[PDB]
Amino acid sequence: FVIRGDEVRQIAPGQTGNIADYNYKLPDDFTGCVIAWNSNKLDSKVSGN
Amino acid sequence: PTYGVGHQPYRVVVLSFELLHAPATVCGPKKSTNLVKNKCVNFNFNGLK
Amino acid sequence: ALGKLQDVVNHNAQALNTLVKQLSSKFGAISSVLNDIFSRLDPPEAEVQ
Amino acid sequence: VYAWNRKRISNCVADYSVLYNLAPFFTFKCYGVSPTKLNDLCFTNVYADS
Repeated sequence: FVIRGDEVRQIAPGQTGNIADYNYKLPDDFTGCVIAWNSNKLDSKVSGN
Repeated sequence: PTYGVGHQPYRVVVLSFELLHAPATVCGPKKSTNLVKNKCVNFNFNGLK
Repeated sequence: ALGKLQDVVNHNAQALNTLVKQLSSKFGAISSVLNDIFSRLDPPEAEVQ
Repeated sequence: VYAWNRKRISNCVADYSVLYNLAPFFTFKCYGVSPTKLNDLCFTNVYADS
């Protein structure tokens, strides 16, 4: 998925947030890895994406 | 403003509390329920469960 | 005269009183109350406490 | 920082969820309490040092 730059802390187990609660929730016993990278070059437009 | 991160000004606010050892005056948005007598209930009094 | 029997009663009562008293020990945790630990910390560190 | 401002917070109901759920703050780091449990607890001796 694509989120904001500041919202990367909410992609974690046990977090309360807006994308955490209403978009993507992780379990408390979650195992795995979260990968985040900037996509300004591809997922942005001058007129607004 | 021309300096890189690590030298830019940061605003820091430190919130200091005490835990449950006095009557409390600052509380969360949780709504108060009615009180029931002589029955087994799981209660929350000012953060004490 | 009857010190031996009273002594046995005293040891049993004293052992129970000590066992009850031991619940008031933090044991190197932030609090001696379990409910406070749940009400205050995230499960990764609350599990440790 | 040498003359840091201390404000007492008392006799109010505090919604920390609007502080936590808003995204502009880079560091929100708590030591003696969980960040997500602040809405479920009652406090006194609350001070903001700015």
